[PDB]
Amino acid sequence: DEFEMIKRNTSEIISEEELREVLKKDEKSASIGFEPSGKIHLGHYLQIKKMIDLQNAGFDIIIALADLHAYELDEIRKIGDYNKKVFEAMGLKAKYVYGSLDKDYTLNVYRLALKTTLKRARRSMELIARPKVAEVIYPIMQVNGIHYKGVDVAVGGMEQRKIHMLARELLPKKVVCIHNPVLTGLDGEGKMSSSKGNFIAVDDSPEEIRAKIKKAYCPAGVVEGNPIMEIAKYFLEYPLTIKRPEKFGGDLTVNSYEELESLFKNKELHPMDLKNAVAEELIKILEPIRKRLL
Amino acid sequence: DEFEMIKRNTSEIISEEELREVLKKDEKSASIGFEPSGKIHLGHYLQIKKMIDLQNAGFDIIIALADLHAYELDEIRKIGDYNKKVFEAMGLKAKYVYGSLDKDYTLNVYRLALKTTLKRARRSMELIARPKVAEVIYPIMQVNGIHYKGVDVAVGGMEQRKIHMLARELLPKKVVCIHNPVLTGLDGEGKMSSSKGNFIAVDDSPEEIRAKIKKAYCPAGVVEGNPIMEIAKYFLEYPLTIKRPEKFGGDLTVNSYEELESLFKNKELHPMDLKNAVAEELIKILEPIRKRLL
Repeated sequence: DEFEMIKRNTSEIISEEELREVLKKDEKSASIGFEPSGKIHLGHYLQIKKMIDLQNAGFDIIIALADLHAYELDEIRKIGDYNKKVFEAMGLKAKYVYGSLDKDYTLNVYRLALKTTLKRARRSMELIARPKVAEVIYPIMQVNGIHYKGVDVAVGGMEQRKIHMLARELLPKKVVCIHNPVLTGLDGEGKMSSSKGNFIAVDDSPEEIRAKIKKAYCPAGVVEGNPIMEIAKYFLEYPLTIKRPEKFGGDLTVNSYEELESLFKNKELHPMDLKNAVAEELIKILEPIRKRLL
Repeated sequence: DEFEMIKRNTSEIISEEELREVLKKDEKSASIGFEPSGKIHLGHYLQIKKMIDLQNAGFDIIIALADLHAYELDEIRKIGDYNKKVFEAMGLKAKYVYGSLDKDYTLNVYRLALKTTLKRARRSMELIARPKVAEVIYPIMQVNGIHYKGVDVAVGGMEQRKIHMLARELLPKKVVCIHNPVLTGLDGEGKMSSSKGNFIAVDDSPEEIRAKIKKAYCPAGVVEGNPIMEIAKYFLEYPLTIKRPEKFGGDLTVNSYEELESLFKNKELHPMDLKNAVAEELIKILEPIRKRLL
């Protein structure tokens, strides 16, 4: 089912019913924005896979390259083109836009500012709510950068939701907003970030994938905040066979993450064995993508 | 003396001391911004006269035509060039600049906004300081639109004083600010306004100038908020001969406005005589300008 395919593994969909109605149009666009990253990791990949879900539903995909660090990009500029290679290599075909800031720019920005109120604008800020005028204007500038220029759907992590909630109030365009979960990093602290070695870059070698996974936070029986279980949920295909030592009961067949979840919850699956599986499966899954470097 | 000629009839000079230093420079420029106006009246003329004072001291004069009603392209630009002909007719030859909206534009505002704070921004507002986000951003946008791009001196009315003092806090280069008084309108309420019949337009006919001055607010003995006294101060030459019937004391010669101020304040000069002198002198003064109509 196309709707269910889009919903699978999302945190929320503003206007579910709205999304359905969007699906009926022949021509339909989705955007997502990524701040360019020196490394593309599983966090990025989780999103692209969602864009790919939409692509498969006949969405025209738009990827906005987000430099709002305009406060150099002769340097940022093809970290962008590189990311582009990676998204192409993950099998995503889309049209690219970047920060550019044409003449009509300040006009609509101010028009949005006419509508938002200081109380409203403050609600919209991240948690260093506490003030410079830049901090109050910024979110309206972010709302403007949303590629709503004819898109029916906008996608992003749950961390963007405050802004997304604003954009829905402010835009002449009612846009469906789609949130992906955020991956926990390997060390079990915050979100997967290309810092703390808690990331898996989609281009890591087998040796490295194994190494990083071996060190990762994975408490036995525990599923919340378990990054190895997250990787299992978001990336792997089922049924899945887990190879194991005889002292731990030999090969184990899971037909779904739900079946796997209970098996770990009851400590029928040890972390050592779960990590070993996720490593090998992940390797197989990134390997075709990694191979798109001649 | 160059400094004293500049100071004459100004309400204030930020850094009288700083202005002295500027006068010593070999090359110096000065700007003013005007909202394009259908009618050019004595309020405009008072400023233009002050720019001419600066021009005579070896300043290059720059006039910015200020369209910040961008929230049309066509209507605004030509009302401007008609104004331009009027300033030329007043004997001002200057360099003109118009509202644009650059690539660098929003970048420059935001740097300003970074530095400005909510409380400060509020202080700078008209007193519907009391709120949409546009209200808070507006001041920074005005600041940016002070063409300070390389001027030593900026000029404007006292109504602009809140923003000019903010601009002094915020701009990278300290610009000297010079403020001209606000002319009271003919009916004696607010500033001279091209409406309510309380203006004298630079191209008004003798009969019209006479009519408007005849009905103008001028209580005997009273100097504050007396628009007729103001016109006498800012526009007339002394010694000034006031024509009168012999029955009303005959012709009268006043050597300075101060002498004239005391004459009126002690009711030794009648309003009806004062209006007639201001009207008749004003006509002689404006006639050459009026006639520069192609």
